[PDB]
Amino acid sequence: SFSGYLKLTDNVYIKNADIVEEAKKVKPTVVVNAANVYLKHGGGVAGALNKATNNAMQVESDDYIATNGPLKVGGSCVLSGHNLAKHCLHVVGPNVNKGEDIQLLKSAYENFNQHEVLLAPLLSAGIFGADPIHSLRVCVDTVRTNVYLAVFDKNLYDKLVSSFL
Ligand SMILES: C[C@@H]1[C@@H](NC(=O)/C(=N/OC(C)(C)C(=O)O)c2csc(N)n2)C(=O)N1S(=O)(=O)O
Repeated sequence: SFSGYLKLTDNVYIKNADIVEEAKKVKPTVVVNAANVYLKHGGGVAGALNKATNNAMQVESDDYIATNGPLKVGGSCVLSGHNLAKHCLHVVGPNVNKGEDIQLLKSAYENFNQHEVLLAPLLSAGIFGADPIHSLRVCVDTVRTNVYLAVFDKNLYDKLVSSFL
């Protein structure tokens, strides 16, 4: 299903791509959302994935929170993938701009290990305020299942690749 990815390790793949467009095209078993603990999908990856579901992800998420309460930072829940995927794994990476502990990034990535294959963004990057080069390192040192990383920004993609150890 997936095409055009650079192989970084035995199990981590990366591509310069819009995760929304990739989800729509591939319809993978699991797409990862870069969520917050309230599953309020306002901006960033979450805002874009939600908009691609015509707000159906937000409606489902509102029901989830009403029933179960908020996630923990570093935690996850599995919901519908709607039109993008079979399932959406909503994962909460720490938001450095809210002062959340960057050490929880490894816990966040550990959620990915419950799924054999996933399409995902770099956790805690973008508006979550962490260094994406750090995030990718934590990814490669934590995830053991097959992860296809979609990086929207071409300059960031190039830097992630060119700096990868
Ligand atoms: C240059 C990238 C920029 N990334 C983005 O803004 C990028 N958003 O998010 C992430 C998740 C990082 C991505 O590119 O996958 C995006 C989505 S739609 C658009 N026009 N740009 C960001 O703060 N950096 S930095 O290299 O980590 O400074």
